[PDB]
Amino acid sequence: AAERNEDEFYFGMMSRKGPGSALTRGKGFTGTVDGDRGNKALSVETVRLLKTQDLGYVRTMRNIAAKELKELEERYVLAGPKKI
Amino acid sequence: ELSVRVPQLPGPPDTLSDWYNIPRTNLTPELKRDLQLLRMRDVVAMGKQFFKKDNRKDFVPEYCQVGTIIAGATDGVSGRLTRKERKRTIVEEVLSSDSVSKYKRKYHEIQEHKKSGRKGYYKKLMAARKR
Amino acid sequence: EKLARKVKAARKKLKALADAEYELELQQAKMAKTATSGGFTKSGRRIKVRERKR
Amino acid sequence: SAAWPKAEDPALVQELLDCVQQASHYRQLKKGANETTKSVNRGTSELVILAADTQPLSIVLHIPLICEEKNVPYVYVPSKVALGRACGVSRAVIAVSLTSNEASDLNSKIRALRDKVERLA
Amino acid sequence: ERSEYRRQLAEYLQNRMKAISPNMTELIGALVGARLIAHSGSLVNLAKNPGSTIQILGAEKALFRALKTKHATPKYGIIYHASLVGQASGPNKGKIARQLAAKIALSVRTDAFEDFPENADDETRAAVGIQARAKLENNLRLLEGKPLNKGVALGPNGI
Amino acid sequence: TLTRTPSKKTKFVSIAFQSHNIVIVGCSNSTICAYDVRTGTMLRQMTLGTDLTGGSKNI
Amino acid sequence: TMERFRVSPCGRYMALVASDKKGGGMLNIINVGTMQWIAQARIDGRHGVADFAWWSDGNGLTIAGRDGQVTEWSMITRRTVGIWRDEGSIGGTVMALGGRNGPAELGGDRWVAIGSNSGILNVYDRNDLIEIRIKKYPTPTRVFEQLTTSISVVAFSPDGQLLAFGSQHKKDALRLVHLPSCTVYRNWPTEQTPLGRVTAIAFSSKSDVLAVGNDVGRVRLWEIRG
Amino acid sequence: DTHAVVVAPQRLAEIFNAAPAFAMPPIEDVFYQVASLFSTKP
Amino acid sequence: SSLAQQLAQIAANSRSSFNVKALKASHSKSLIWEPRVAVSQTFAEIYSQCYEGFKELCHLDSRFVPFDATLFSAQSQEVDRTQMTAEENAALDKRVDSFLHLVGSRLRLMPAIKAVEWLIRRFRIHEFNTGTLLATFLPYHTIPAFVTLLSILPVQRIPIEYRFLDPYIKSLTPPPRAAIVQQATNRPDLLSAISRYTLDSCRAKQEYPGLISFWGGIMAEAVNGMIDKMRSGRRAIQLENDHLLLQQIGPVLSEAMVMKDVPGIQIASYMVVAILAAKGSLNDNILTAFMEQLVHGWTVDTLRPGLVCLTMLAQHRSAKQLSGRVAKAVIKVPDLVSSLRDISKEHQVDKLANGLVLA
Amino acid sequence: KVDVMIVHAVALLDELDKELNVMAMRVKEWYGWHFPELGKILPDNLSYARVVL
Repeated sequence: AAERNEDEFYFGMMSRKGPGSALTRGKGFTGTVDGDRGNKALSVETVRLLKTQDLGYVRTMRNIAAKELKELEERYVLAGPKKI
Repeated sequence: ELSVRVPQLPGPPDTLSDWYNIPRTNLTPELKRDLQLLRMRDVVAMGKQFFKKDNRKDFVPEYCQVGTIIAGATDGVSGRLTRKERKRTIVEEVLSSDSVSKYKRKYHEIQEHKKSGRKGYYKKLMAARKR
Repeated sequence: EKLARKVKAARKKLKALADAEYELELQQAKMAKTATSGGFTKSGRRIKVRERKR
Repeated sequence: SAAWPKAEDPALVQELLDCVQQASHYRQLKKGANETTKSVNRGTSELVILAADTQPLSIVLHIPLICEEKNVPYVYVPSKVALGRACGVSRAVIAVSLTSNEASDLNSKIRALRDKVERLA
Repeated sequence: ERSEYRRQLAEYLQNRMKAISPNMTELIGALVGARLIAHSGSLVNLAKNPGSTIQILGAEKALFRALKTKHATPKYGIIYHASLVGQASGPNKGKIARQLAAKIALSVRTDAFEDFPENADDETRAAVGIQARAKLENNLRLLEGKPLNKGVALGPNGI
Repeated sequence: TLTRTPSKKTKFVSIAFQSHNIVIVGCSNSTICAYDVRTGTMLRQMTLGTDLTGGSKNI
Repeated sequence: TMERFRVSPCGRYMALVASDKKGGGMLNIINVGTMQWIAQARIDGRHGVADFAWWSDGNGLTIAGRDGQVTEWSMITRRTVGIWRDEGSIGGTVMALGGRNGPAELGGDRWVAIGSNSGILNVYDRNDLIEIRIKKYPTPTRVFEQLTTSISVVAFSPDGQLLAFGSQHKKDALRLVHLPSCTVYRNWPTEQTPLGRVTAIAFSSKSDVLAVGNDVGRVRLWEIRG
Repeated sequence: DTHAVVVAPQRLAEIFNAAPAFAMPPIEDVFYQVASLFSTKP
Repeated sequence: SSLAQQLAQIAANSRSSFNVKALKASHSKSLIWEPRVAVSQTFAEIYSQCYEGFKELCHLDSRFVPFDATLFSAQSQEVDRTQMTAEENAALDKRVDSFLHLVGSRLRLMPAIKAVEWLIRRFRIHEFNTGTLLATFLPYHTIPAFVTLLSILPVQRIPIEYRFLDPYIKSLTPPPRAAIVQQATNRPDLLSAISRYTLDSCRAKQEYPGLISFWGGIMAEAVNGMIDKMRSGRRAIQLENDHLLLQQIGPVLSEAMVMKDVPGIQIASYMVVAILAAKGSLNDNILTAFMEQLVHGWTVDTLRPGLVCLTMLAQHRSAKQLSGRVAKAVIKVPDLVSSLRDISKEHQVDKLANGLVLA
Repeated sequence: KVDVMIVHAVALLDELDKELNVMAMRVKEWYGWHFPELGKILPDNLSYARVVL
């Protein structure tokens, strides 16, 4: 760090963020060069596909839940101005 | 007798010709699990058996088929699994066997000896200090 | 009392999953390929477009 | 006709399709005959509307059996073009299903309108 | 004698399928509708179910596999071994399966709920399914004869 | 019962019969509903405005 | 108010709609040269008058009220000729009436234009409206699903060839219809035809000139060359 | 008086697309079906 | 790479093979069998099987005896097209095209395609007569023989008109009519070439119903699409576009309007000019000129359909009168008012009758 | 028209195809002791029963 050269050039510098300083980064700055964590902007059409799948799972769970609920409420009745 | 033919022009091999059509192994997670088990089969037989040190960096063979031990005509009284004993995956079988108690005890032991004094101990010293 | 507690938890389960079903349908609305009314924005504006899906 | 519990009263049908437009803006709504059947089999069915204008009646005469077995209100209203064009789909709809929610003014209106179908009953 | 028994048994069932549901047997196949009623339990039972569910009869193990793991959902049921889907390719096969299922729903509700004055011919009883057969055959030929995708044709210089 | 009013706020207040099977009834929500008695069906509705005599907007 | 009104083609009668909806529209016919109440027509609906127009004679006329109810009404009988339903229109907003060589007893005009608050355009032939008896449920000569929102203004050509119609919520909702083929003209207007959020459409007298006006204060003009 | 007939090219090409090039109805009856699709009669 | 593109142009222009592998490849490109046998095929047994098919075909139809003399001989064994001069090759090419027009009817059959196999594997017809062979199998666009032809054509040899199959030659699949006709719409020259082939067929009297039915569908949807764009809305533009259209369709439509020997192509010309009338807002003089050539050219088997055409023509005419010889031949029409009532049962013949009585 | 005969008949079709094929392989092994080339060349089981008849 005392023998850097300021005008290096790479290709990483075309494809990573930079550390920078507190000046532009803020409270939250060590001089780490971040990367990804793994996930990206996942574009819309695939997201719709995800949503449909999640819908299917949730509806089917509502199915099993309602069957269970009706059975349990029935059994709750069978456990426990009406007569004229 | 002679007709017009069909033209049908539209990587590594997939069924090995010189081993009677063993297909390329599909990568499914339970299969991966079984492979990990058979590599680490040493520690499974904790104490009583030892094994040939099969050591490649990878462990997945390119060609393998999950199968079934069929039958012993000369012996089926005790070399036959019971109906409850039969399992889908080898990992669930070695689960459903005994001695997983001894596994868990060894687990708590090794876990403690890697939690010897690394950070929790330093924190408690720090409490004995700051008090 | 025990069965009643079980029914209370079960009805909570039904209500939560139902609200989830509502959320998923309205999400399909918000990201649908054309315009379509429905739900709110984050500011609470209940969406309304009289335009019809042709 | 088999179309027995029939609502052809113009005041009632106009209130009904107004509520349907409310349901198509509030997305509490399943459109298409298979969707209606899905709604009632899944038991989210609060109310079921079908139009009389079906070219065969027997293609939609399967539901009111299920409505009977599942204790729900349902009603016949005149025209498929009417039912579609109020839903805002611009096609021929012969079956719409409007489901309940936890709390809504739309829910209150649905309870009112099922009270009105119960009155016709 | 067993095989001849199966043969005449199939002939019997063909007569009976023609009897039970003219739309269904004229559309999709007698043994096909036989599989459907077999899963159904009864004909009113099958006519209770919506059309996409008709499309996903039978394969329910794969269905709930996929629904439990958010996999891709399976595309059809006994409809594959039905005939009319046999002539397509891939996505074509899927689209004809869906639309075929919709008309199957309509036709089976027709056969189980349209009353007839009993001086009603089989052809006026099954004209619904014949309508479906013609319209879906034209649908098949159009979806198959989707024109392919053109391109910039090069010379020997690529020109 | 032939038919009841769709609304819960309509009172049937005056009866007459134009034909053997066509019944005309004046009714509280400013209407005169025309029914046919055979299948209890509804021929028509006639309307009456507000009383532009002031409030009480039911005729 | 004095909001809606129509003047007869013979310039004789002025009809003014009423601010009393309450179950059915009503309106007053006026002798124009004397400016006097001469008649009243009232139909039973849900929210009063949507639109209305005389026939080609100037003796009878048509009300369309909301929920799509159209009523023909002649003066010599001084009553409603009859009622029918614009097919499946859940609520109308605009109507117009034009044409020649139609039913002379219904005013000799050929075509009726119905624009509904969904945004569908129902066009019918009054010679097909006949059964003096009336089809309670007429069939569409031509139904038009080429604009999404409710149509704002529609108008007939004088000659009985062209039908201009537009909605105002969208940018430049305006298409054009040829009679009696009853289809759109698929080559006008472009996206970059500078109409505006259309509000007013007038054919010329001689049917050579189109005038349109948006909601901004900029009217523009076209030559209709045949 | 008259004008031109609008018609779906989908209708026309389907009218030819009911069958392959050979094994067709005879040319006169096909032509009749064409002209009848192209009739301006009410 | 300038000289590289120039040598590439030459390599396109190259015809006879000049290194051993290229020789083997073009030698093995065949029709009936597979290339692995085709490479170890020699002319002799090839001549045997194709001659068996050729004798079957000449037993079916008489008119194959000229190429029994000139193109299916023991000398037709040895003759290699590449070794003779351009006028010899021109005469040979004419013999080819004449046989192709001769053979175009019986296309879907095994002995005929055996003959085709001799054409390729001896005379390199797939390379030397790509256009005429391609057109003459073009009306069979859903059969695997056509698929195999598409398999073994050379791509840079396919005509500029014909370069539409390139997606299909990348992916072997029989292309459909919609594709061919869409190229006919926004590619006039395909229509030009197929028109030229089929008119040569009827001029050599070797027309056949599959051919003419294909050609009817082709012209009808083609000119339909042509007007379906050519309507622009701009005034002189639509006039000039109709001009250019007329220039394109001129020769073929006149030859088919007065093709006296072939009633089927008369009916097809009736079809194309009828759609030309009813759709396109053509001018009355051009319309009456169509009327006049149809009048000049009909027959009695074509009589009633031509009457339908005149109903169309005068019905879309704007003036009220007919020009002479039309009325002359309608006097020559045998059963006038009976046929006219039969057609007005579905066709609205009123302007035709009015122009008649005026004349 | 009733469905109980239908459900029973299709169950018959399933089990008949089952035991059909198993007796097919069974008689293939049965006569293959006297003549294996029949199972080697002709795989179609109805014709197999036909020819052993």
